[PDB]
This record gives sequence, C-alpha cells and structure tokens, in this order.
Amino acid sequence: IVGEALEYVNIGLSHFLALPLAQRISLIIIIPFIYNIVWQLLYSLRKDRPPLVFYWIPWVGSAVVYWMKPYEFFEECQKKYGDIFSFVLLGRVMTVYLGPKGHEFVFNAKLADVSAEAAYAHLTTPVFGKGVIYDCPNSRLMEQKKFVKGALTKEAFKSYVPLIAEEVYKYFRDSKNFRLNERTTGTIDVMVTQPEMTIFTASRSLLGKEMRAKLDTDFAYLYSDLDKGFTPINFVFPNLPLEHYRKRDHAQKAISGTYMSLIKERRKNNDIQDRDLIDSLMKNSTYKDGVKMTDQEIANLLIGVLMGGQHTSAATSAWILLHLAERPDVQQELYEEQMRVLDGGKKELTYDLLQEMPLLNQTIKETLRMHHPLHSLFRKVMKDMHVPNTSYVIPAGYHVLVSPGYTHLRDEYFPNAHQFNIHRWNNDSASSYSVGEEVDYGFGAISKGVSSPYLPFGGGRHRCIGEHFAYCQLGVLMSIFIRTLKWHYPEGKTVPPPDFTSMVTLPTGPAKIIWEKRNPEQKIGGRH
Ligand SMILES: CC[C@@H](C)n1ncn(-c2ccc(N3CCN(c4ccc(OC[C@H]5CO[C@](Cn6cncn6)(c6ccc(Cl)cc6Cl)O5)cc4)CC3)cc2)c1=O
Ligand code: HEM
Repeated sequence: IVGEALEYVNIGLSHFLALPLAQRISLIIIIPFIYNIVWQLLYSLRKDRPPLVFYWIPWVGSAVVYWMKPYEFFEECQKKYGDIFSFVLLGRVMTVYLGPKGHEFVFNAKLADVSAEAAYAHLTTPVFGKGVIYDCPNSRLMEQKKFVKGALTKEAFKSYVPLIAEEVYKYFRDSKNFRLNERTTGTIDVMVTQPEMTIFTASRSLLGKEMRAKLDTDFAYLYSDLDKGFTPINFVFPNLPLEHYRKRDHAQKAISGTYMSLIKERRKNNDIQDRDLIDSLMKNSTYKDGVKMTDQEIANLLIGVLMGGQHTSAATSAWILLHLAERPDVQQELYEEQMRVLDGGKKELTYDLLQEMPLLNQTIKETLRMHHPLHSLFRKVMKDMHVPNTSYVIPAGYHVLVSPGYTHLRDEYFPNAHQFNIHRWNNDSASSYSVGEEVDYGFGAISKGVSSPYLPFGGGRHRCIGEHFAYCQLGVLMSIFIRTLKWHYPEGKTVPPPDFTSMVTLPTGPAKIIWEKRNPEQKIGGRH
C-alpha cells in the first residue's frame, strides 16, 4: 500500500495550513529562497543556456551591482564566463553579449527576433506621451526618424551654428555661473551649467525662438518636472500614485500643450517655414500609408527628441570640460587650432569651419569613447535565438543586452584605454563612418556591419540620428569655451568617476572647475 502515503500528503498539507503565523511568514520567505537556489543549480546544467550569474535574493537578482558598477560587473563576469552570460535583473533575465560580436548579435538582430519598444516603452512612453518612439510599431518609429532627420541637414546646421553660438554667449553674459562682463574668474559645477547650456542651445535651434523664450519663465519648471520623471525607476515602476509621477504627467501635458499651441498657431497664420524641427514636422510628417501624425504625436515626438538629445549631450560636454580641466596642454592645442581656422578670431564660426577643426572633433570623439552616455542598450527577445558558433539558445521572454561603452574601455581595441588621448583619432576625426556596405531601414543609408569596436551611436535599425546635431552643438559650445576661457580643477581634485545610476552616465558630483577669462577685458554685447 502507498495509498496511506497519499493520505499523509493530504494530512501534511493540512498541518502546513495550520502552522503558527510566525512559522508561515518564515516559510513564505524561506520557500522561494530555497527554490531559487535549487533552480539556479539545475539551470547550470543546461548546455543550451549561457552561464547565469549566481544571486541570493529572488526577483531582485544582480540588480544592485548592475545599477552601481555595471562595467566592473561585466568585467568580472567576462573573466569567469567569457563574453556571453546572463544575469537576473528585477524580474527579467538579461543575456549580455560583450564585444563586437555582441554588437552584431544584438544591433543587427532580425526585426522578428527582438523588440526595442518592448524593452524601452516603460522608460519613455510615460515621459514623452502616446503614439511615438516606442509607443508605436517599429515601422512608425523608422519613419519618425526619417521625419526628424529631415530637419537635421547640412543646411539646417549652417543656420543652427550662429543660433547656438548666440545662446552660448548669452549664457556667458547672463548666467550667475559666469557673468563674464562682471567677473574674470569663477567656480562652476559642470552638472549645473551644462544641462542649462544644453537645453538653451537645443531649444533655440530645434524648437525655435518662441520655445526658447519660454525657458526664461516659470514654464522652465515644467521641464524640470518632466526631467525628473525620466529615471531608471520607470523601468520597474513607471506608474505609482506618488507626487513625483504626478508632476511628470502634468508636465508632459503642459509641455505638449505648449508645442501644440505653437503648431496650431503657425498653421493658422500660414507661418510654416524652414526655421526649426517644428516647421519641418508640420511640413513633413505623413507616413507612407498616408496617415498623418496628429499635432499631439508631433508634440510628443518633439519632447522625446529634445529629452534624449538633452541628456546625452549635457553629460558629454560635462565630461569634455572635466577631462580638459587637467589637460592644459590639450586646451592649448585646441586654442591654436581655433586661432588657425578662424584667423585669430577674425572669422565668425560657421558649420563649414567646424568641419575644419579636427582636434576639436577628436576631443568629442575621444570623450564619447571614454564616456558612452548609455552604458547598456537592450532588446526583449521575441523568438528563440541561437547564438552563432555556440550551443546557446536565448529563449523568447529574455532580454539581450549590448554594451559598446564597455568595449570602448578595453585595451585590446583601444591601447591604454583608460587614458584620455585625442590623438588616438589623428586623421580619423569623423563622428563615425561606415567601413563599407550600407543598408536603409527607412531613415537613410547607414552601415550594414556594426562590428566596429567604437560604436557610440549604436547601429542597425535603432541607430542614433542625432550624432551630427550633437557634434554641431558640442562643437560650437567647445569652440567658444576654448576661445573664451581657460579652466582647471580646485587643488587636489581630478576627473570624477562616472555615476551609472541615472538614465545617462554622469560625472559623480559635485564636479567643480575653475574658469578664467583669456581676455579679462573682453565684453559681451546685447541688452540684459
Ligand atoms: C532594486 C531597485 C534599484 C536599487 N535598482 N537596482 C537596479 N536598478 C536599475 C538598473 C539599471 C537600470 N537601467 C535601465 C535602462 N537604462 C537605459 C537603457 C537605455 C537607454 O536609452 C536607449 C534608448 C531609449 O532612450 C534613448 C536615449 N537616447 C538615445 N539617444 C539620445 N537619447 C532615446 C531614443 C530616442 C529618443 Cl526620441 C529619445 C530617447 Cl530618450 O535611446 C537609456 C537608459 C540604464 C539604467 C534601471 C534600474 C534600479 O533601479
Ligand atoms: C553624444 C550624443 C548621443 C549619443 C552617444 C547617442 C547614442 C545613441 C544610441 C547608442 C542609440 C541606439 C539605442 C539602442 O540601440 O538601443 C541612439 C538612438 C537614437 N538617438 Fe541618440 N545619441 C546621442 C544624441 C542624440 C541626439 C542629440 C538626438 C536627437 C537630436 C538623438 C536621437 C536619437 C534617436 C531618434 C534614436 C533612435 C531610437 C531608436 O531607433 O530606437 N540622439 N542614440
């Protein structure tokens, strides 16, 4: 008889339900804990799964170390397991593929195999609004990218350069961080100045003078609120009934409302020209199946483009200033190139003259090598994927993670990779360039291979379309900083370590530098 054992099964179950509440809470904790450990052990036997990083707390996984020190985590895993490994992250399984083959695996993955919008829509849809970027099918995103790129032409950059320059000068004139007409030296926190200079310059050029004027008002606080809603927390908790989440949603409505008002106002007056991204999207935002973007979708798209451009660029110019603050030799070299190309400062800066400043562009290029603003990009796996030349299968429901910024910092691809050296890019100062064959996913021909160890703008269908804008903006900005100021660290201070916990990787604050006018007597005109 085994029937009597099946009775004690039922009996055991009943005694289980009658345990003292202290013992039940205890078990409510210890049972998932034990089961988690046993599951990992069994998992480690499968030869069709990449090794999985061991973790103690269920669901949470390796969340804490990935959040604080993602590259140190990757290096340690790479040492133990090689280039492919998985780890658990707040309920998700992330399969990391390091190095250029990882780039190809993920960036050039078939559209059916992986989804960016499934990975990202929570990080962005609550902030930007509905119907755009990741809150739409991939083919809509492809065309949105085509639309936005339409305002990012050489001719647009030629007209943006003096607008960006004017904002930089105005910021030197009026901001309390500078006041160059009143002060000849001062101390700044670059994580205060660079986000402000970035939003002022990006607004003026992409959004136009009206939207720029708005930032001189209490309206600016809405950008602050919307900005605070752009946080890694959204990855897990995109909506919680806290005040944080409420100021964000309000801001999105208020800011999209303001863009819609401008859009409808311009159409009303037949005042649609070729000034900015707004004019461009009004004139050119009809999908190929004949559907037009709504005014709300246009406004939402504007928010997304400005927000993304805001954080990558601000972080980058902050890093440029910080690396140059201990490199007066590089400031000196950059200054000589400015003197040569602009004829001792007699020539006004133009987009065409920016292209003749290779060391300036190499400085941007080198900063983006050492400080990729996005340490990890990922996709949700939609169909089981076989890893070439292995036995691994990444099942649907997993996420794949790629990290070009990690490869940027490997000695094998960049000798002395932790040394800042703009000259590693001599005669190679282009922001990026296709090393051969090209393809077009709907927003223009881009490189077909994504095997370059240097990939600051990613690749494949989700590739950045902002790189020439970012270089234009960063170039104007740094050209003027260099011609106007010298700067250095307070005694004993040096380049800060990256903070990886925000949406882009920023310098750990407070990152202060001391500036000095190259020409103490130089005045900036205009009224204030
Ligand atoms: C346990 C709780 C707590 C301790 N914890 N523990 C771990 N974590 C955690 C770890 C990591 C992360 N991640 C989430 C993902 N993230 C990130 C990934 C991709 C990314 O952007 C890629 C896409 C989407 O956004 C943009 C960014 N961009 C690109 N160019 C310019 N910006 C983007 C593309 C297009 C447009 Cl229009 C806008 C935007 Cl924003 O590209 C941004 C951040 C890094 C941090 C979040 C939380 C926690 O919160
Ligand atoms: C230094 C500056 C920047 C860097 C390093 C950068 C980096 C990137 C990267 C790595 C991606 C690919 C993301 C992925 O594959 O998951 C991307 C995508 C994108 N970026 Fe940028 N970016 C920068 C600036 C900008 C700017 C200024 C804009 C807008 C003006 C912009 C708009 C976009 C857009 C529209 C995409 C496409 C998103 C998609 O197709 O899924 N970026 N960027």
